Amino acid sequence: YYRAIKKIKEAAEASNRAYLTSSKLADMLGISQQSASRIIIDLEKNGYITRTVTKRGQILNITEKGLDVLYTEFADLSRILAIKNNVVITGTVTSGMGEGRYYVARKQYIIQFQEKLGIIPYLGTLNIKVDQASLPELRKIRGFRGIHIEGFKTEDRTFGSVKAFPAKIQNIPCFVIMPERTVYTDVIEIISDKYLREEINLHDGDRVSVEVYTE
Amino acid sequence: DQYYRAIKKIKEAAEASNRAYLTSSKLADMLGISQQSASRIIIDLEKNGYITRTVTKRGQILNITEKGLDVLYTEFADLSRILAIKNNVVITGTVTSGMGEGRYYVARKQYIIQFQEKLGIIPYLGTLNIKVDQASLPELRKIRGFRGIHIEGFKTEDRTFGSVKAFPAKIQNIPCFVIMPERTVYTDVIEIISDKYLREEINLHDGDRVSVEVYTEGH
DNA sequence: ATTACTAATTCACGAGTAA
DNA sequence: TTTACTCGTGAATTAGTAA
Ligand SMILES: Nc1ccn([C@@H]2O[C@H](COP(=O)(O)OP(=O)(O)OP(=O)(O)O)[C@@H](O)[C@H]2O)c(=O)n1
Ligand SMILES: Nc1ccn([C@@H]2O[C@H](COP(=O)(O)OP(=O)(O)OP(=O)(O)O)[C@@H](O)[C@H]2O)c(=O)n1
Ligand code: NA
Ligand code: NA
Repeated sequence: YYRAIKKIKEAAEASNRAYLTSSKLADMLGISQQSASRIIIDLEKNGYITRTVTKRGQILNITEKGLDVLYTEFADLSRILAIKNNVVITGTVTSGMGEGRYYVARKQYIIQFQEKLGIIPYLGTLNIKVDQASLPELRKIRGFRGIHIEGFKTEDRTFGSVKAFPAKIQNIPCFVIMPERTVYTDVIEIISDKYLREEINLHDGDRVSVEVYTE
Repeated sequence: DQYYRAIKKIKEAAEASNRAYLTSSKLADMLGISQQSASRIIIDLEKNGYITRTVTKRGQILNITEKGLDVLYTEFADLSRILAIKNNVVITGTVTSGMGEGRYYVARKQYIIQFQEKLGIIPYLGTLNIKVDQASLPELRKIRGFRGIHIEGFKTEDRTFGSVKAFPAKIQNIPCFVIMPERTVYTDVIEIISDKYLREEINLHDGDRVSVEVYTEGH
């Protein structure tokens, strides 16, 4: 489905919507009209686009899952060709229930954070709600593999594999952690051996910049 | 796209070396296909110039060619363009002298008119040759995947002159352009044009190492 | 115009196997 | 073990249409 999503995004230009016909997509791809029509139907069925289709053609909306196909390909090639592509994300500090402390305190995560990232972290995650204008940079980071943290099973629940990226928030070293199975939210989570709210005097609502190292 | 996927996987296995020791069934496992299909893909990649091989009863040594890498860098450049990810380039290399033929090519009226309209310059008649350092060859390949500024080719009673792509560039803070044929030629020599005579503008001697910044978007 | 169904066709895939 | 051939099968694609 990669080539068709690539061409729909190219047609969508700046935005993530394109007004197209199956014939236009077909000739963009070097395939028959009938195949392009089928490809559009399958992309919608599998959640890569949403669409409105009439006898006047189609409005195709690339979803976050559709875009992730392209950003994942870009990250694959960046990694395989050793092309540097670090990222800056800006967002705002938020608070929650204490979910991050529950996760980070798991013994099976802690051992891996030390073995793979070299830290014993503060038990928690600093949540950052990414600004709308930084969403393309969030999509780019989510494309990359980062440092693999193996998931595990306990008696109460199952914990998925996560990926870690070396990062800096106001020049404080830290790591962005996200599930390897991507879920499209605007919230990123940061761990560090420093308690970041104290280290850099953060409050809910403060805007911060996070540099993320994808290599 | 199946060739793209196979080239990508072979490069993934090869990493920086551009060489991967593989059996066809090992590549098949990597691609999720049959041993036979992978052996057929390997032969077709060879037939089409994407790899060269040493083949024995033990396995294969698969060498990705410049053309094979161009497939991957062209796909990278496509995504960089479509996703609007800024991916300019810094090249290092050494100044060389040639046979003095760049002067002839740049002086073709049909190019000159396009250099003036599209690049805003009447070039000095010649090209500054830079032999790119071995360490900068991956970045040279990155540049070649991008489209640059299209310069249309043309026909005379003599010969055909091929289309050219130009990239805005800077050499030691001097604005210039890198120009290369659109029908990609896998050479380690890049060619710079400018309205300035660069030998005098920045006292360039043969063998001098220089850094060239090449803009693959905008500019 | 279109979309997109069904049927024809083709050509890609992998089984079997020789060397 | 390999590489890599032939060839039967069917999944993928296109053509012919209907709406
Ligand atoms: N390296 C870290 C990790 C966490 N925190 C902060 O420490 C607290 C505890 O983290 P957590 O348990 O994750 O709390 P919340 O983020 O509020 O909860 P949630 O994950 O539910 O959003 C939070 O105030 C969080 O911002 C921090 O300052 N530095
Ligand atoms: N903007 C430019 C263009 C070219 N040159 C120099 O102008 C001379 C003539 O260029 P050219 O005819 O292209 O000669 P070579 O580069 O030596 O020959 P060739 O292109 O065949 O390799 C060369 O010394 C070249 O380095 C320069 O300094 N400034
Ligand atoms: Na948290
Ligand atoms: Na020259």
